[PDB]
Amino acid sequence: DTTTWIWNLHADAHDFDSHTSDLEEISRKVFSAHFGQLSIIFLWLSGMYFHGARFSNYEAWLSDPTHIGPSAQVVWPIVGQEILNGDVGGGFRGIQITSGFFQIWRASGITSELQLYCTAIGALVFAALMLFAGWFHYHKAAPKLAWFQDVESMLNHHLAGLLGLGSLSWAGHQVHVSLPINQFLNAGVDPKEIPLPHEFILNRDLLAQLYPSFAEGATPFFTLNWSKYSEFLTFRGGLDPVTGGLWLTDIAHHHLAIAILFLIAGHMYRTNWGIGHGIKDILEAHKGPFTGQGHKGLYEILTTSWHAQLSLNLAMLGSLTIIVAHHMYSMPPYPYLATDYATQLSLFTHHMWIGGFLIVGAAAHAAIFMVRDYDPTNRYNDLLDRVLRHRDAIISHLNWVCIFLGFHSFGLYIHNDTMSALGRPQDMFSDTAIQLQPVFAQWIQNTHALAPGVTAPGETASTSLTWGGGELVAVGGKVALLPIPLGTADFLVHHIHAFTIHVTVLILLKGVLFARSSRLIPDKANLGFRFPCDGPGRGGTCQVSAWDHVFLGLFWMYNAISVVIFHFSWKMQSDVWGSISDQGVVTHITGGNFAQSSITINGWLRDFLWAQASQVIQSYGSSLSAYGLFFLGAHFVWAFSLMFLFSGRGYWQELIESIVWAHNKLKVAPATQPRALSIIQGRAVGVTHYLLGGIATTWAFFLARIIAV
Amino acid sequence: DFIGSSTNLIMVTSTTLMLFAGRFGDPAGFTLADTLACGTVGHIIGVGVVLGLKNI
Amino acid sequence: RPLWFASSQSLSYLDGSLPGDYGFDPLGLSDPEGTGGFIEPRWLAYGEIINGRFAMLGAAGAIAPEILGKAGLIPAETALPWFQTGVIPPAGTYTYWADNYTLFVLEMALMGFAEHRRLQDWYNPGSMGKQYFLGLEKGLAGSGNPAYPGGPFFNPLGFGKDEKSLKELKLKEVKNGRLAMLAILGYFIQGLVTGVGPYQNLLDHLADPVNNNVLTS
Amino acid sequence: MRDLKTYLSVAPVLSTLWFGSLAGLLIEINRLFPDALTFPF
Ligand code: CLA
Ligand code: CLA
Ligand code: CLA
Ligand SMILES: CC1=C(/C=C/C(C)=C/C=C\C(C)=C\C=C\C=C(C)\C=C\C=C(C)\C=C\C2=C(C)CCCC2(C)C)C(C)(C)CCC1
Ligand code: SF4
Repeated sequence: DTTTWIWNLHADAHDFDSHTSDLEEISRKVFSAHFGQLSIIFLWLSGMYFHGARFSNYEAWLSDPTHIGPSAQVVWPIVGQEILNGDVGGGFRGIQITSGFFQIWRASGITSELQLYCTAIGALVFAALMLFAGWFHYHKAAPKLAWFQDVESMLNHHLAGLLGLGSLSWAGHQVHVSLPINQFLNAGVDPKEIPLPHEFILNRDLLAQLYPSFAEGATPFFTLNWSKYSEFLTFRGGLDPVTGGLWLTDIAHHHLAIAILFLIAGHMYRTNWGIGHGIKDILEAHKGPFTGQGHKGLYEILTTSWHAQLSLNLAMLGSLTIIVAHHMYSMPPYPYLATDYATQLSLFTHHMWIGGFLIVGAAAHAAIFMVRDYDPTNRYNDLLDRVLRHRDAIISHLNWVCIFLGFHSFGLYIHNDTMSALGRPQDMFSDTAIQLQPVFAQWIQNTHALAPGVTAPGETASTSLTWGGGELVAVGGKVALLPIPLGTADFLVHHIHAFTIHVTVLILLKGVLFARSSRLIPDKANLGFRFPCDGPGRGGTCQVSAWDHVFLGLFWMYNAISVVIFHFSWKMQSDVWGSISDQGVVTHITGGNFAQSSITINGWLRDFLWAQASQVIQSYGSSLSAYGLFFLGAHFVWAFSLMFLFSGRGYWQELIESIVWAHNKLKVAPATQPRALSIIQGRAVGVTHYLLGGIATTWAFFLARIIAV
Repeated sequence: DFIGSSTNLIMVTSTTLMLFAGRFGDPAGFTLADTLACGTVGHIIGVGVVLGLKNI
Repeated sequence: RPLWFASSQSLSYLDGSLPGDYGFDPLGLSDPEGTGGFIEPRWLAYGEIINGRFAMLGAAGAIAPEILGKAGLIPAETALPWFQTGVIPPAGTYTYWADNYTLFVLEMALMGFAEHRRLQDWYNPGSMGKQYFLGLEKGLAGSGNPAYPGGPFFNPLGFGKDEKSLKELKLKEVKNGRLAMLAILGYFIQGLVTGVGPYQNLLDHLADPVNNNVLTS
Repeated sequence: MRDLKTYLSVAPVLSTLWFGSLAGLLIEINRLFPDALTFPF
């Protein structure tokens, strides 16, 4: 009839709760969708593993990791695009990759291209298996609802079996394959002369030569004489001098300990045999001193709703991803990763964006649960009611903190800028005039530096080299890691981070709390989770729904994450990364200008944005010209997004009316009447293009800058 | 060789004492799962004691 | 009837119609609730019976060549342990009138005919005696029970004319099948651990019982 | 089946087939007559 049906078709494709009201069918559809996603992931992994076997310089890089740039993509010479095949070294031409796949393969003991082919074939087989399993479990043997609600058995298996046994199996693989092959590689042995991994298993004296403890067999494990296994199960700490990563023996010991702990932890919840706790009993019986009655009623809420569980899991996964991003740059786990700067910058930025998106999703699905599944009559919970009964106090206090933080974090920058402009450099907040030192962080750094030898007797070195007191590490003439100083410039940016995080939290929490009703629209629950407005009455009620709160919070998440990656990039380029001469003098890439230039807004515009963007804008005619082309294209998308965000719907409907008249004049009028986009759709289109343009611009800028220098 | 050392006696006593504490078809309804759990707990306790004592 | 680790839940549905039912089901796999896929009591009983029959064949077949080889009944060239008769090429091979892969194809074809006919009888009863099959369709009609087809082809000696004798023979068959499956598992584990033939393991244990045990290995 | 033909005639699949054939053709001329600015005929 009209064109809005086409748009509505793709908008509700995965909303199973709207299609049917039966929990069993929703659960079955969710199971099959998960199977399909797993199949797609396996296909992606198969492609990645295959491409590195046929179209890569993996072997040449393996013979010389420092001086050869990794590559796994090659372009066809059709329209003159073969200029993208740069000289990456090793007698190979192609596109340099920054996903850190070569380091993973080297740390796993892979030495030839025959093993990658087998891995690719196995992954393809697994993808086919997952697709068939999804089809079978939806159409032939679909489980019942009572199967999905056995959350005591799901936790036991997902802790003991999935996580407990995976770590143990990986520790076994490491001990049996990764340690000896990496020891041979680190000894200067040519890769084609290293014995195959199965020779270590079949021939035992070969393993005994490298580690004498393997001659004793498995008897010391059973006799509790565990000190004999200290040859390959160490507690050293620090980085490997040869490669620049963590010792593989430490990783093996860590995985063994983690596996044992998870296996122990997986025997907690009660099952058919009557030993262990029940989750409902733990929730009900818990009554501390201020809760009073307790958490009575959360079991039904969390077992009869999919949106609450999705929100909780999304929040936890986002926080975990951010932690993973932070913990990998400071303690590099793979060989030849710290001194390869292109990959280090790319791995930190990827997971930050992923974590931010997942957190915003958690907020959105909490709002959806509040709008749809909330039921005070049948599923009453006390704590949620008390939180809903004083929501005015929560929001008003969170509103104040944002203003205070914003003033006391941005007015300092503005004051510095004004004092610099007026020729009064002695009145700025800097290391020379007025110092705001982060004393607590420095105390933490000193404590962590001094912890080995006093509070950690078994440790031979500190966990990381960022805490001041350690020694510089150099691999192949480049700087891998060294202590990171903290000063007045690091005091302001941390409070910028805090301010942005608090504002995002304010927006999302306000949306979630006022999803059901507010003082303006008492019946907002009946209008739905996703509705544009409630008319121009009461002065105007534009964007009152929770969907619009998530739409507003996406912008602030993007604003917050962008400052983090800029801070990381400039601080690492100016204070850590660099090169070392033969006599031991470190020359950083930008020569330590972060301390003095990063205290005014002019310093970020001139010393960071203007100075570091000269690489991308001069990439025309070289193998990096694709980054120069993507730099300009992303600006177009970002500026194109503004048409949907700034304008309304009536103007475009009238324009389409005139266009339809001109079409009717020539008997080319379609039977499907054209319609302008809805109010909600126009908002969704704008933010998508906005985020795409911004992220693509930053991506091209970073990748073109860091590969060249 | 190993039989009769300190480790053997220590963990034998640990397991037996844990089983006796757990107990105090079968007259008392001691399910096989209970026996497995009590033996396991005795084993972790004994391993932790032996490893700690072996250091000093 | 005797009960072996029986439980209240398992005793609810294992009445005793199946042959050799002892009430043993700690995991409750055969519970009539939530039946689907291949987890169905009828299919589970059928699978147990078929696995038992194949195990009773294999347990004697694997150890037969080693028994006669020591007694001189067969040439030493054919007195190989069960894992050196070409089943595992790395462990050793023997040269027959044809290589292993054409033997594999011939086995697959013949047993595909047999097993597909059996499966078609399982799905719908009595339909294997209707279509003309070289005039052999008269005896392959079955008897309505998938695991006990009967008939002239499968019961030529006319055993179990009475129901009591049939039940006793079924019980004995299932007991022998369970024992044979345990024996085959022992075969696999001994072959993987010791590295010699099972009859060699028994001879070594008999020669010096105090030495050739699990403890020394 | 009839449903196979009906699903194949829907707008997205038909449009994707048409555009793929078009792109292949255009690449064919661009490969056969590369670096072309004027008609020499
Ligand atoms: C495990 C992750 C997960 C899962 C299972 C879901 C599941 C769901 N979400 Mg959801 N969400 C998530 C994460 C997740 N979300 C995150 C992280 C966010 C934060 C951004 C959101 C934000 C969100 C909102 C705001 C809404 C949902 C909604 C929904 C429901 C309907 C979704 C739908 O119809 O999509 C249909 C699928 C699409 C529309 C496809 C989107 C296409 C993207 C935007 C463009 C990508 C461009 C691409 C890069 C270029 C391709 C080019 C090519 C086309 C040529 C469904 C239950 C909706 C809901 O419940 O309403 C009642 C809803 O309004 N989600
Ligand atoms: C075959 C169908 C068809 C035809 C004959 C026309 C004809 C016309 N359009 Mg038009 N248009 C079409 C489809 C068509 N349109 C579609 C699908 C859109 C949406 C994208 C538009 C959007 C559009 C706008 C916004 C405007 C016109 C205008 C015009 C007039 C100016 C001449 C011109 O080429 O404008 C340029 C036309 C375009 C740039 C449209 C793009 C061409 C599309 C992609 C072709 C699609 C063909 C389609 C797949 C047919 C399939 C056939 C198959 C079943 C066999 C002219 C009468 C202008 C006018 O005078 O005011 C009304 C004007 O401002 N059109
Ligand atoms: C997340 C994954 C997942 C989950 C939760 C389930 C869950 C379930 N499946 Mg299932 N399945 C899966 C994946 C999964 N499946 C895949 C990938 C396949 C392959 C297509 C199947 C094929 C399958 C069949 C054919 C059947 C089920 C059935 C069932 C149900 C009964 C299972 C049971 O009682 O245990 C039974 C468990 C056993 C008998 C033990 C089997 C042990 C296996 C053989 C060992 C696996 C070895 C592994 C490959 C080793 C890896 C080594 C390494 C080199 C990779 C249960 C709801 C059954 C049902 O009735 O559905 C309702 C049924 O008949 N599933
Ligand atoms: C009087 C009487 C009697 C008695 C008996 C008994 C009392 C026995 C017992 C026994 C037992 C009851 C045992 C148990 C055990 C168990 C276990 C033992 C399990 C498990 C464990 C584990 C698995 C562990 C592991 C580990 C490792 C490996 C490493 C780390 C550490 C640990 C330790 C954790 C009889 C019957 C004769 C007769 C009648 C009368
Ligand atoms: S028509 Fe537009 S501006 Fe007016 S209330 Fe609705 S959404 Fe707001």
